[PDB]
Amino acid sequence: RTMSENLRRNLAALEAKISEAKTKKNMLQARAKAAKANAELQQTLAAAAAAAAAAA
Amino acid sequence: GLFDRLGRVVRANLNDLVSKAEDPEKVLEQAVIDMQEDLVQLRQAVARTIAEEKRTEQRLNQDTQEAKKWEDRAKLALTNGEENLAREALARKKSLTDTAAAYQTQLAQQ
Amino acid sequence: GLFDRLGRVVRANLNDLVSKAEDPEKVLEQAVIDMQEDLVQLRQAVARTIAEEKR
Repeated sequence: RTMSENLRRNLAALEAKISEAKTKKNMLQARAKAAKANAELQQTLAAAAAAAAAAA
Repeated sequence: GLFDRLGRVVRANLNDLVSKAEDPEKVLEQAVIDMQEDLVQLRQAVARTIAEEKRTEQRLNQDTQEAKKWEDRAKLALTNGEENLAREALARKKSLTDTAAAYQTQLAQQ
Repeated sequence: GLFDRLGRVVRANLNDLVSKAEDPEKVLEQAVIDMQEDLVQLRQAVARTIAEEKR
């Protein structure tokens, strides 16, 4: 019965850090998707706007 | 390599002849039409950064109201004398306030 | 790419010639007719927000 209090806390502490890792996963993946889009948009627009205007 | 340079010269001579064939005045207004749609592409991406900025602010409001919920569960545990459950609720509250500071930092950058 | 820019210039030259062909005064009243039906589209959607609010 003393062991089962210890196991019931260890089981709750394990799912608590699994739960934490899952919320972190969503936020980290979101930042990676956003950063991919920011780089492509900024570089593509700046290059095209300089290039077409100068040629014309 | 030498044959790459010679290859690009025969290809460039034909491409330059085609560039001579179109009127520079017509190509200059086509370039302004093209440049106007380039601004159309930029506004869509920029507007989506505003949507993404607001999405991190939504997550911040979700995690901060979840922290208030857990604080109410901690208060309930303390009036019920279950101090062990109050500490458990405070641990959930701490991870929500620490990630809220990360989202505040992300939102400041955005 | 270079051939995309050259391609849009040959296509734009033909499109600009067609834009020169129509009278700007007639196209300006066609634009007012078009703009009046644009307000017709907005009122239907706005009225449906009132219906959704009531729901």
